[PDB]
Amino acid sequence: TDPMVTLSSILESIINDMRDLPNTYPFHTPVNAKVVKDYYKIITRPMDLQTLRENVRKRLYPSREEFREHLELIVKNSATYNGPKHSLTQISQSMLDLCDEKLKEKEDKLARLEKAINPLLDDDDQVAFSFILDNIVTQKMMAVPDSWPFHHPVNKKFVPDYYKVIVNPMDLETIRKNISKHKYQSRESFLDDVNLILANSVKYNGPESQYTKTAQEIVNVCYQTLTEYDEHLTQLEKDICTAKEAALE
Ligand SMILES: [C]SC1=NC(N2[C][C]O[C][C]2[C])=[C]C(C2([S+](=[N])(=[N])=O)[C][C]2)=N1
Repeated sequence: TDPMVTLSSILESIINDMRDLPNTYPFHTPVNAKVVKDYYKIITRPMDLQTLRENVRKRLYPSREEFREHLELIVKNSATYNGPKHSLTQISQSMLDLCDEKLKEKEDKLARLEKAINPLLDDDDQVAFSFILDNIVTQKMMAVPDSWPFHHPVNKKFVPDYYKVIVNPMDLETIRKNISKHKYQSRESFLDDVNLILANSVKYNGPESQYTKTAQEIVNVCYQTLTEYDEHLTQLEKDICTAKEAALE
């Protein structure tokens, strides 16, 4: 029994339940951008239930977190385009609320499937490594003064030309989401994403901008803290690499 198949059946059943909620039809299929002519000038990451379902069938979601992140895009896009209190946004929120109810009902079964799909989710050294990285982001990097421009993805509605300049965006919330998915097995991949924040600031704001000085401070405190914990992090990375190669069945 392939655990990815079992997981995908669970996620598909949640989509069926969400589709059945009242007034949800505007979210069943992609927005038609030839009718909503300014949609892509406002929205960067379109999402809908049909695309979500086809992604499940493409086996793109190895865990509930990747699934839920795409589902939350439906709400975020509606809040941006239609408005935070618009009925469409309330409707989209009702779908996300139902998903969270179903995920909580099945949390123990989902945990077992997710660890069967990716054993590193159960590895104590991966969990400890990710916990340290998350604390560096929240306690050190997000605490840099005036670091707010880098905390969250840029909303195209408020910075309309941002993604015409920046094609590979990165922000601290996205890094935190990656940590919670245990995307990082060593400092190298983590530092690639951290440095993308700075590189994008140099490109969009310029090398001498106050925004870039803040991004430089964020990168520097990251290096400084990784150095302080270097002995511990090195042992974690070694033990993660051993566990990752033991997952060769
Ligand atoms: C001027 S408003 C703004 N500027 C931002 N940055 C990004 C870094 O370069 C400078 C400037 C373009 C970022 C944000 C976000 S937000 N969701 N509103 O759009 C909080 C994330 N707002």
